[PDB]
Amino acid sequence: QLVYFSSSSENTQRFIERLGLPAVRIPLNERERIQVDEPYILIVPSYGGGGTAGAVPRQVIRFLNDEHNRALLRGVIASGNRNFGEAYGRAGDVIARKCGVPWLYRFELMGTQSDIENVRKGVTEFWQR
Amino acid sequence: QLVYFSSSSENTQRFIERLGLPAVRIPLNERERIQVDEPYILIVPSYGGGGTAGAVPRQVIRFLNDEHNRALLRGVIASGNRNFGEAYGRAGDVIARKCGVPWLYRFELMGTQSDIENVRKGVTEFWQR
Amino acid sequence: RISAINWNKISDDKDLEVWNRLTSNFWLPEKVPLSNDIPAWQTLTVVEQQLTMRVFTGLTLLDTLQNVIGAPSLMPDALTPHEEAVLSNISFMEAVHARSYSSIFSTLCQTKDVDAAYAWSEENAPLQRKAQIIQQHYRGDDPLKKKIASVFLESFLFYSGFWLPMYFSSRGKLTNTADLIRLIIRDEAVHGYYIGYKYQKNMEKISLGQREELKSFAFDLLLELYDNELQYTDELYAETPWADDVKAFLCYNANKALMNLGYEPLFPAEMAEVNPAILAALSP
Amino acid sequence: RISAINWNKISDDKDLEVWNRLTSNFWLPEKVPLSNDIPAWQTLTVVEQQLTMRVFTGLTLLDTLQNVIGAPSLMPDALTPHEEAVLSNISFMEAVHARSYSSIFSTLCQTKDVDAAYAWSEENAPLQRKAQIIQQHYRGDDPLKKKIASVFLESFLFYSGFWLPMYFSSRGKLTNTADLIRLIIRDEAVHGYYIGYKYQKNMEKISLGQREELKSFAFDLLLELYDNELQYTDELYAETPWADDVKAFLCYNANKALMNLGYEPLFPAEMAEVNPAILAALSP
Ligand SMILES: Cc1cc2nc3c(=O)[nH]c(=O)nc-3n(C[C@H](O)[C@H](O)[C@H](O)COP(=O)(O)O)c2cc1C
Ligand SMILES: Cc1cc2nc3c(=O)[nH]c(=O)nc-3n(C[C@H](O)[C@H](O)[C@H](O)COP(=O)(O)O)c2cc1C
Ligand SMILES: [Mn+2]
Ligand SMILES: [Mn+2]
Ligand SMILES: [Mn+2]
Ligand SMILES: [Mn+2]
Repeated sequence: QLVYFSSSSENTQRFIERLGLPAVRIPLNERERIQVDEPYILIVPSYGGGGTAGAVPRQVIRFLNDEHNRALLRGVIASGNRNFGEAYGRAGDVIARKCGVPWLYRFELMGTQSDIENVRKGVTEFWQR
Repeated sequence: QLVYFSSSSENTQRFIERLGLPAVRIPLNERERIQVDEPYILIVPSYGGGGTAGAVPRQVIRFLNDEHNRALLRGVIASGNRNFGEAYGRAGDVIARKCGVPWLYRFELMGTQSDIENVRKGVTEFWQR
Repeated sequence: RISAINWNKISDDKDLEVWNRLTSNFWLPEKVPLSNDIPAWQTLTVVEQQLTMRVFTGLTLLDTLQNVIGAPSLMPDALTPHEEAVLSNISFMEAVHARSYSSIFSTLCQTKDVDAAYAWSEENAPLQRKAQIIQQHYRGDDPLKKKIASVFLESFLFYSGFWLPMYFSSRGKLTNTADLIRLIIRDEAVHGYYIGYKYQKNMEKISLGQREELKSFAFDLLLELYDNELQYTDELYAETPWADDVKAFLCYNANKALMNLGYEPLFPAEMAEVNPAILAALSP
Repeated sequence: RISAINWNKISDDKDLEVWNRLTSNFWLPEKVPLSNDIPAWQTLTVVEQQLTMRVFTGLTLLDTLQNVIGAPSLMPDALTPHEEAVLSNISFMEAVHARSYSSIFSTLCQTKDVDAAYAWSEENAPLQRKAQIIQQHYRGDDPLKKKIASVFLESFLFYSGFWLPMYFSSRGKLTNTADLIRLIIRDEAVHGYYIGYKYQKNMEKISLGQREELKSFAFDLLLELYDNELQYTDELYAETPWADDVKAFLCYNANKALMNLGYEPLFPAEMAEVNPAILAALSP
């Protein structure tokens, strides 16, 4: 299955809506409960500030701090913008190196139809192996 | 005798006019060069940061670079603003350090009536040495 | 009338988020070692040099427009007092962008050729029409149309010019100029996001039928500006074989400008297939 | 309508001088370690803490006024395209000044005490009267009067508030906050210089009759704001024995504000004799 986070701008939210696949959202509210029972691929936007870059949002950190949630993580897809250079999809590889999961795909904003097509085909082939 | 520089804002110019003492101005035009014959006190505004990163205006540097003018320098008075902290009147102690002359006075903008009276008394007493 | 701003009483968290991102990303063209590009500027052909100057004189005009009229016209329509402060940063940084183009000319180019490029930009029909269309929406009575025009200009239209330093970067030429342009691009990525976000927030307090009218207007304005930018690309890149590659880069950025406003991409993959070297220049 | 800005074709050298000075002096409240003032803050009396918060809530209102209305109202009256770009920096930096006061509040103060100080500022007659007079001339149709009001506010009036951080600095208290205030003061010295210089350049194009009319207005406005500021000082510094030194510091800065506009100092030595420890805190 899929787990994702989206800010009030809702770029990742609109990506999931146009994707069609069943997915659960990490709550926008800071102090809300979030647990998953089935293994998942995570979709995260990037929010790197300046120096000490906090590219991974607080809600995603609070979600991954749970040992039950972290154990069911199998892959990560990164959302963002190419215009940020080497920081494009920075949240992806940060979680990928910390949790020891592969970084699968990178897309921009709410994702084009090409991004939706590549995820559908990429996800289904990933679970079968 | 007094030698002074003043920018297009003419704060130092207005100070000299209110001072009432005969003075020759270092040309605002960078292409123009001038020579003095009598011993003099130099009155300079500070322009550290923005201009040439240095406190001394470029026209004053060209004036002092002439070995004729430098040898007749007897004292220096710095103009500026106290709001610039440690850099207040820094053009004064730069010329004082480089040329080996005493730094006589510091004042702000076009000078107060106290500044005028102190410079009047200061210069008249100075030339008995 | 006027109330004291309180940054500990934030209404919309995005205001503070974008304030911090933009202000901490502060830069000046003097911080970039542009002098290291002089040996590379020599190796370029007369055509490439002429194209470079015409690109940046065009971008200077539009960034000046964003500074003087662009950003300030959005200020009366701000939802929060914190949005007003963020727009003050945006306006100032537009002047930094326009200033940085003069830094490129001063370091690398000759005054005679630069003045000719300025004159070429003033007489150029597509550039002037683009300026007029965008400026007319800024002086209009519709707050939302101003936001559409601003997003379309710097998340889409600018990239006809941005293509060139990105292409040179892939050929290992003018690397420092490309670094300076990437700093502008980094600013405009946040600008388009924020203005686009505020567009969607203002779309929440209008009727369902009025949202459909504005969606239709956006795609109408995009295609009007698109047709004009195709002509601008043809006239700029006339003496080069790069015209088609720039137009694909335009369609790619046009989709991104639509996504900033919360709309579906208009251009299909076959129209938006950018040369992989250009994309690698954006994201190393 | 819009022309492409050229920083290599400068009309007035001061535009580039001030642009370089203001931009190279860029700073943020985050760059100052304000949290290190916590120990010094907790040694202050309730009187001193209350006074500090009331001072900064007053300055927040006035700096917000400078950002929203102040600097933007000077833009239509600019002589050069480069002056417009510099005013964009000034406007943004006014938003930085206002933001820095909240940074002080968030770091050192309690939320209910800050809110109480904001309420005190709203109900303070001299502070609101000062705010109304300054905004009155900003929304007027005399461009030269806008420059007069702008210089009087931040080269003169602000210093009734600026006195306190300089006093604490002289006694070795709240040194980091004092460092932050000195960065604001460093900006405002250039702001007043530049706006005052442009005022004098604009007066060269008008008749002698109107110059004398504006001179008489300037001195009459100065005395009006001064008399009101004495009342503001009395009410602000009521629980302390510092009022007389604050007023002397106000007269000292009033003479500097006049000089920025090209006028002779009005306040005599005996009225403007500031305690040397305050002057040493300003220029170490
Ligand atoms: C403050 C800020 C910082 C950002 N940093 C990055 C970044 O470092 N890398 C990147 O690829 N995108 C970055 N972005 C772009 C977002 O990741 C992008 O807009 C994303 O689609 C937002 O998704 P969401 O609306 O679901 O939260 C940043 C955006 C903001 C506002
Ligand atoms: C760009 C710039 C930099 C300045 N730097 C300093 C400085 O470092 N120290 C100082 O005391 N005053 C400084 N000042 C203030 C001037 O020295 C002051 O206004 C002086 O009166 C100008 O004299 P003038 O108008 O005759 O040129 C600076 C002013 C400007 C515009
Ligand atoms: Mn720009
Ligand atoms: Mn922009
Ligand atoms: Mn200010
Ligand atoms: Mn100011």
